[PDB]
Amino acid sequence: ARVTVQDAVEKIGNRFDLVLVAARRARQMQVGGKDPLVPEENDKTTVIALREIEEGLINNQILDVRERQEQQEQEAAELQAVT
Amino acid sequence: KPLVGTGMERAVAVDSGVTAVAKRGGVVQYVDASRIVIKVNEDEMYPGEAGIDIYNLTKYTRSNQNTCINQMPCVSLGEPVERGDVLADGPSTDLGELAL
Amino acid sequence: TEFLKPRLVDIEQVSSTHAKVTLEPLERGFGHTLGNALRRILLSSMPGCAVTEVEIDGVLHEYSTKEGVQEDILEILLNLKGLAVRVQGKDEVILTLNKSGIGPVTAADITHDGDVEIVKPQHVICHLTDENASISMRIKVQRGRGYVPASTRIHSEEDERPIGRLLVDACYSPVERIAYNVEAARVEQRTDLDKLVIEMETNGTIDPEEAIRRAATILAEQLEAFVDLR
Amino acid sequence: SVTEFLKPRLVDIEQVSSTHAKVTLEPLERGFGHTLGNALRRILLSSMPGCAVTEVEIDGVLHEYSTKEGVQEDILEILLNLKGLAVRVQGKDEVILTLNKSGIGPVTAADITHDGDVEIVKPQHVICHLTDENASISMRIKVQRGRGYVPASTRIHSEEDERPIGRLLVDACYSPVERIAYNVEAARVEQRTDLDKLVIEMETNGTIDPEEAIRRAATILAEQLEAFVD
Amino acid sequence: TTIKAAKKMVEREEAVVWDILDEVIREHPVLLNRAPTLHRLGIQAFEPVLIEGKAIQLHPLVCAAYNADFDGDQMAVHVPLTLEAQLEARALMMSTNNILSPANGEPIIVPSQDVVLGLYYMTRDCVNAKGEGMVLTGPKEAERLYR
Amino acid sequence: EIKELLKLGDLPTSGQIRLYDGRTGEQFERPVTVGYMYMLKLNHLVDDKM
RNA sequence: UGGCGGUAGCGU
Ligand SMILES: [Mg+2]
Repeated sequence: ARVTVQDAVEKIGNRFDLVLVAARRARQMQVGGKDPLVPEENDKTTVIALREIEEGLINNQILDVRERQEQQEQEAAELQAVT
Repeated sequence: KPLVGTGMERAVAVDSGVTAVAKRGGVVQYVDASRIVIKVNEDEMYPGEAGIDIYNLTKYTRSNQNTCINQMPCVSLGEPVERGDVLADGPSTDLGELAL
Repeated sequence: TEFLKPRLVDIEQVSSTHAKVTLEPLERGFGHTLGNALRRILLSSMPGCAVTEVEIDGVLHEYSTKEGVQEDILEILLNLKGLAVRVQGKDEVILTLNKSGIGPVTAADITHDGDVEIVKPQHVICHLTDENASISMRIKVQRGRGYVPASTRIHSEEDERPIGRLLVDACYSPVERIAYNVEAARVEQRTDLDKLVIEMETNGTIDPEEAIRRAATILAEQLEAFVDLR
Repeated sequence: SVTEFLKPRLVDIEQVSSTHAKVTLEPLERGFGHTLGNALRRILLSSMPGCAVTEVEIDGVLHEYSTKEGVQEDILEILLNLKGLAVRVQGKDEVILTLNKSGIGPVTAADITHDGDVEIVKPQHVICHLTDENASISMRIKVQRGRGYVPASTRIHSEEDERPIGRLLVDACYSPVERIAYNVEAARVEQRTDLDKLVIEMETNGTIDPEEAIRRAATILAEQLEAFVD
Repeated sequence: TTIKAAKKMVEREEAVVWDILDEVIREHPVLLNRAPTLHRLGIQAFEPVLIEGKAIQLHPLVCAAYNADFDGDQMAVHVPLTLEAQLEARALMMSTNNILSPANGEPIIVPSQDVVLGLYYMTRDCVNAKGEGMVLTGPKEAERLYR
Repeated sequence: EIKELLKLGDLPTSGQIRLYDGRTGEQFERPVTVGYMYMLKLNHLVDDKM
């Protein structure tokens, strides 16, 4: 359900970091076991990542901010567990 | 047969060796999908000769391009023939005419 | 507006194959529509019977030649493909043909069980050039629809394939030419009613009225899904 | 399996609007989609009963190339707007309606004198605009029950109206359908991917439900083909 | 259960393998290119769809992009696997993104041959053609009258 | 000579006839050119190329 | 389930 990504590159810019962020998001869905926020109407990871880019929910900034938050919360949970 | 031709398809077929051109005129004695027997006329036997010409056709023989090379008789039993007439057409030939 | 109902008025059987049928009365719009639909259905989905598998007495493979016949086995299969046959009752028929002596071996020489009927006895099958040579063959006739290539029949490999059982492509369609020409009809005093004339050229294995009825039944069955909808 | 034929089992209906519909039907036998779509399109377009405007008389107007004071729309525009009007009639085939209005503003379909048998699908449909309060408008519209599309040039003299004063003839769009298109896509069933899938996009004038019109056309064709069933 | 069983199922050609294949190809672009790739547009990706036959069906408009006439030319097809390659296929390999030529900026896709011919026949006007002088309310009625 | 031969065969001398579409059953607006042409089969099969 | 050269031909 995606044939033109012009509205996606206009959202991200430079047409290059969009590929990297979409690849990271698709890897998060596929091997990372993440939950696709947008509805999944029988599609695989890459187009869910592209549509999430389109809707503006995910970009580079939100992605690494969420990654840092997950890292710090899991570190806190681990240190609580060992203590 | 090609509906529109230039007229030399007969010459091309005859000069090429795909066809089975009779060497001596006569009357067909035994026609078959494999062999043709020609009983030559009274003028054309050498002394002390049977006067029987045996033409052996080539059926489904491989070519240099992995294509079929088949020979099919065109004459009928009892049909008189003369020297130079076609007896069995080869590939892409119909009644002694090139048919690509 | 109380649409009138077309009826099959008369059938003109000029020859054993060529036929002309007339349908009337018909309204202005319905004529071309019915003509086109009937033409397509008759040309495509008309059932028939055809020869598929053959077995020669002493032929190992269809790329060979048999002594005494002036035609190759491939030519024999091609001639068998054009055979016209009607079964009237079962799906599988086995026919045996045995001939001896010099002469044109035709479809009339094929032994008939009586239920099976040959439409064209004049159809020549082969030619025996030598008197001592004899030809014995067994052919299989099956009822089907449309065109079935030999490769599709080969796909059934449950019983493997005995050597010498040659396979021939099946042309189950009994019709070869279909045309229609609607024209003006004189019924009552209305000048708008039209008569549809359908000219068909078949192989003689099917009746015109039966073919028309089958096509109409198929169209009605297809439109039954349209009628109900959701 | 000769009598057996494939039938669409996945009827899908999408309602883009109240009058626009898209019907997807599959699987269908090869070549059946094209003939079914053509027959349905022709029957829907040319052979559907319906009520539509036939002619209209306007006081003070004698010809198409005329003009009236107080209305910015030309007489041709008035005729086209009357053509766009859709009326549902059940009491009888031919009905005379009277529309009289004076003032400033849009004169829409809600201003027509309403009878019990007649019905207006779209009251908001604007017939014309009156730009002068002193000017008044008064038409006597004629609505008749007919079939298909009847151009005004067909009845320009065959009607034999003998030229009553102000009787302007208008085109009659009896068929409720406004636009019908049918496409055939490829569809796969098991290993066979040569099946036909029929997509029909059709719009109506709002008088009847699109699927109701499709059902009516299917019933019309089935009743036409009644004499040759079984 | 194992890779060998999957291999056997594939060589047996069941219907489940066809359904699995159909699911796989759903949005997996494949790259098509010509042997004499001269300019940048020589190779482009497409969203493939399962068809019968033994030949690759190609879009008519993009043919002028490939400079490949349907007279026996052969296309070569490659299949990306990794997610980065698939996103490259969807973002830059795509033909939809390639609309302007990189040499002069003019559009690369351009209607040609029968297409434009049809449009010509749809726009030429006669004088005494049937229906002259009629007045219609919209294109829908025009289509109704024509059909 | 071609026109005379066509006249002998009772076919139209213009060489173009009126074809009817089989897909929809309509009639083509303009006459089309039909006739018997000799066509060959090149040794460029598809099964041995894929 | 073994490919390395050479020769000729084919499509751009
Ligand atoms: Mg080329």
